Amino acid sequence: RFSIFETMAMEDYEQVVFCHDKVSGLKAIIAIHDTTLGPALGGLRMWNYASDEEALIDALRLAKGMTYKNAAAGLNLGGGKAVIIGDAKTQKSEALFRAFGRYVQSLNGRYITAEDVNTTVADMDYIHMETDFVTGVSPAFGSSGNPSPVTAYGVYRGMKAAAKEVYGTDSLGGKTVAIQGVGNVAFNLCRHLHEEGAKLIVTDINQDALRRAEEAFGALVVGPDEIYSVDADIFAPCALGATLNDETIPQLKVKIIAGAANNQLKEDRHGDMLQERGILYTPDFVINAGGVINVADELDGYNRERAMKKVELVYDAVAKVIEIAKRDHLPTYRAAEKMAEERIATMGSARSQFLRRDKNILGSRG
Ligand SMILES: [Ca+2]
Ligand SMILES: [Ca+2]
Ligand SMILES: [Ca+2]
Ligand SMILES: [Ca+2]
Repeated sequence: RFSIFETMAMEDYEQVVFCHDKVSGLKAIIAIHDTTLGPALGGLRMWNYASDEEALIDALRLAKGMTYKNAAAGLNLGGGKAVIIGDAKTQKSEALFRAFGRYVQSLNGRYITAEDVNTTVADMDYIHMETDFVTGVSPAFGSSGNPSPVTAYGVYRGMKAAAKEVYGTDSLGGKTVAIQGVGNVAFNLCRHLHEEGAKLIVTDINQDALRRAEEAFGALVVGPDEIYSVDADIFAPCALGATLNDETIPQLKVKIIAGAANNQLKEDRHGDMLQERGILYTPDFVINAGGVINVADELDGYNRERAMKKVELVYDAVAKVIEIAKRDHLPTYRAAEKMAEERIATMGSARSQFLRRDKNILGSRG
């Protein structure tokens, strides 16, 4: 059934750009959903898609995702995402990333790219050779801009906010948090949680990762399949997405979900289930926004203190989604979508009077 244009119509996508270069064998999709708030910011992601169609669907899905992520995050950015089709192991060249960066320069700052999955500051520095519409590449972001602890602080602050609602106190003192995954971002969330005096049950597909964790925080290890059934107050999915589904959600003994993974929900039903089951689902794209807020900050000359003080406010953003769920009698995830759509609409109206020059987040556009 799937028709590029019927999807763009139904979902209201602005632009989808297909890019090819001969010598680099570049096949790239830049997807731009909504730019009401400003330039579309979204990671470049490289992957071995089975078909053109697989890649388009992923590009579109992830682009609309950034529209909500960025809008809710209070950022003056739209929803975009780019995607290269190929083997990240074998097909990265200079020409690949230069050619792509040229096609990013072609859109004259409607798309701003950054590192995502299977792409690195090294790749972005090739893009940077052709365009200034790339972020996470400056000396300031290079020196003291190491992103993991900032995403983590976002998630930490958002969890605090959720706890205030259900428990009546934002203290995570003597709370048990089930933590799926102990990657960089998770490891740093564990640190804030241990320092507040919280009990940590964890899992990971990696053994060295697990032992580093139990060594440093004294966390009880548990089997990948057990983590959902475990007896804890808060579940924190920080590994993969679609971890909240038909199979896992009935197991949950927790009162809050508050993790770092993108697209925790496998389907929207799973949002409404967590609802019926009386579990407060603190939505992905609100809580883990810290990552995008960090690169967005570079656009204005990077300052980690300012980034952290802006991410500190993920608490206030979560608390607003809760308020909106109660007030509009909606499930958390649909309240977060509303909050983002309310803001887009509001600023589309509040800035609809003529100025010879409107100020946007591109300082010196290049
Ligand atoms: Ca060419
Ligand atoms: Ca070719
Ligand atoms: Ca979404
Ligand atoms: Ca992220």
